[PDB]
Amino acid sequence: VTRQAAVVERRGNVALITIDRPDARNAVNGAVSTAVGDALEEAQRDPEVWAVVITGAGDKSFCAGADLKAISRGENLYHAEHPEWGFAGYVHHFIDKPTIAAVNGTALGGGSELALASDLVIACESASFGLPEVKRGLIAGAGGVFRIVEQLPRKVALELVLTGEPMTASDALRWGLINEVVPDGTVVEAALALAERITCNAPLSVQASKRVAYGADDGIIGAEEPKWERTIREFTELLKSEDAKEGPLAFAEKRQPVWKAR
Amino acid sequence: VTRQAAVVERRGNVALITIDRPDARNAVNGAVSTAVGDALEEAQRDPEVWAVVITGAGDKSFCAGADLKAISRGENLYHAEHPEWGFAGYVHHFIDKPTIAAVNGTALGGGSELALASDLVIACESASFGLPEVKRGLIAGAGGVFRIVEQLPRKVALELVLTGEPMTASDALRWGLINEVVPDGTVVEAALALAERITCNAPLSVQASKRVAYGADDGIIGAEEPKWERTIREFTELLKSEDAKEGPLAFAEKRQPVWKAR
Amino acid sequence: TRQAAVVERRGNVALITIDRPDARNAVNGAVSTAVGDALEEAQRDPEVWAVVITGAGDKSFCAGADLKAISRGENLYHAEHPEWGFAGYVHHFIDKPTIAAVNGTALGGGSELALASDLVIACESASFGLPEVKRGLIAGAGGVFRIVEQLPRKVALELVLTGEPMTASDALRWGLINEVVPDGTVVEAALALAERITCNAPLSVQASKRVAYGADDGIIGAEEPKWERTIREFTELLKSEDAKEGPLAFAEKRQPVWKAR
Ligand SMILES: [K+]
Repeated sequence: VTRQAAVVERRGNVALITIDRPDARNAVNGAVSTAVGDALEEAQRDPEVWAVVITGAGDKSFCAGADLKAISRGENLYHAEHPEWGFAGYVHHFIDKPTIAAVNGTALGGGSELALASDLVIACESASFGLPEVKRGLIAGAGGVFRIVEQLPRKVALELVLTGEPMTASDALRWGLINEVVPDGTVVEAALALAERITCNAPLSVQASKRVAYGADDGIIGAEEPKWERTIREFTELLKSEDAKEGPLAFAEKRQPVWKAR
Repeated sequence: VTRQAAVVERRGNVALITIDRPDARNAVNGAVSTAVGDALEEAQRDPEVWAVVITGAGDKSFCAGADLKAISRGENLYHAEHPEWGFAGYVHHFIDKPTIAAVNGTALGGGSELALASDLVIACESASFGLPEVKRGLIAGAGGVFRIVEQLPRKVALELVLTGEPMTASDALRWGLINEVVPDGTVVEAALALAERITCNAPLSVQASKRVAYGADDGIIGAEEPKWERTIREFTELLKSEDAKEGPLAFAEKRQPVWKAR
Repeated sequence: TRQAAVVERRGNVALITIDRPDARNAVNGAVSTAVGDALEEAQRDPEVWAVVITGAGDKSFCAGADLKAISRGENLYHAEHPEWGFAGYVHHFIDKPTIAAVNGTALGGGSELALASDLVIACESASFGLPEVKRGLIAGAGGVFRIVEQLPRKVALELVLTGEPMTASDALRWGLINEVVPDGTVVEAALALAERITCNAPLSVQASKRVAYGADDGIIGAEEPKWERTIREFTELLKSEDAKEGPLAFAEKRQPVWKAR
């Protein structure tokens, strides 16, 4: 349809990005990655933008992950100029400005990966997080596996990765994986309120603090680059497997998959 | 003395390893390390083994740590062919398959190190963890010191390390050090049920995710290698100290140790 | 004429007290020199098996850097050892375990002392935080990079980026600190924690500390680039107009007007 895949708007010193494909549960195709990647670069460049909020349209889904139809059309899913930014033009796209994921609904797979890549997270009551890629014969290749082990206690993170089972918003708050849980429908105002508790502070201070906290130098987190390389390497090999073909196919006939370990 | 030191059983796609020296509280000698190390390597090589559970015989002790009579006889406590696998053929023995410690009783010292080396942990209600070596004149030389600081909040890990005091299974659960606490006597069934929520997933996805989670390349966790070197160097220096003999002599003469800091 | 810190021995424990309660135990050159020396002495002395640090009184553990001393152009570091950093403490690894006995408010520099310590006991009315971002500055004494290691990442970044405080009770719940005790009783509590450590083999405890931090020859290799990054960022930030506006507005009890330069 003749509509923008994601929209951007200003609220004071805040750039609000809304993934706007609610019929597709806010799944990410190339159009989304273009719009979100461009929006982030613009937020980076504009000295008057002091914080960023990303959210999904509607109340059912924050981001369902990569768009399965787009994948089957063999479409490019990444920013066309900057594939190095990774999934949604977002996960490997460091900027100085603080980013807040306003999780308005289900956030499984790529959706959790967006939250993990963000600095701060507010989720609504009915939101949930997880990396169910292992149930599908792939892996969370947009940073999920190596970032979850850093953002949850190791044993709890490994349970989540290895079983592919979801975590409720309430449990994520309890673990310190997210910052706040709010009523469904209110996530954007809650995120803006959090942003305003940051944009009241000295912007160069907030931004310098963000770089120090991450160990970022010239827009690159040095310690993460080998994790990206390892992930890319593991993912590529995985795709050669028959199981990586079987897994998506089974979910596309609602039957259980038959794993061969090859 | 003449039973297999550790026993292996298949349960579906799960290999179940039981340390089987209940009379010695499942303390580890060369025979245990040989059996456990062999079983891990076989689980690695068998493409039909998709998860491993390790446990100890009976309801009193998961693992008492190093066999002290074996140590006093100057015996080799490691796997005879693979001393590099370290304590029990286990703690420095990375395999692609998810490992679950089914902690059936006390797990102080080496017992905690098996738990720390495993991917996931289920404990019985009366189980306890800790690294009491500091009370004797040595350190946790099987990876316990550097892994517990990664698996508990820093200040909480440091208290456990420096005091040598135990942590209950319920507290471990609350911190996210372990995954589940179950009634005494049911830990094996509970670990197998957890394993079933892993072996239902695509095995190559699960194993690739494990490698990415740990940053493992060709069976080595590069980041841990200098931590092992440091641990072994420190441990060696302590073995030679006067205080390292005062510790056990004081526990034998049923008095308080008088430390000399040499 | 007065002494700024008090150093004493209790059994095998060295007890250090910042003693400027009228300045809310803010750190100047005299504090850093005395605190640095005491740590070095605790390191050298084989009978010192643990260290406790506290502030006098019940209002303030440590208010941070002394703003008068700064405005007077004074040196705030140990006179011989700038490399030890804030209070002679935050970049000064020793083999002996250290316990921060947080006797009251501990924002800014005070939270950095807690973060640099091995263990922390706080009174009920204590609070932690890094409000530097509200002043046009940053927590350049290790606070930003250590807080993200010692609290869950999302929770740490909230603290860092909002500059809002955290109560003793929430710090305990997260495992940032080890114990919360009634006001006025932090020193007895810190010494009791210390006695649960000095009962253990001193060489074991100290080797365990080294392994736990990855310290070789008194240096935590992994933290050096983080120090360098912090110093580089701090240095550049001081050149901005906002870095002057922040402390000026605070001194003038008004809201700062940020220019983002
Ligand atoms: K040991």
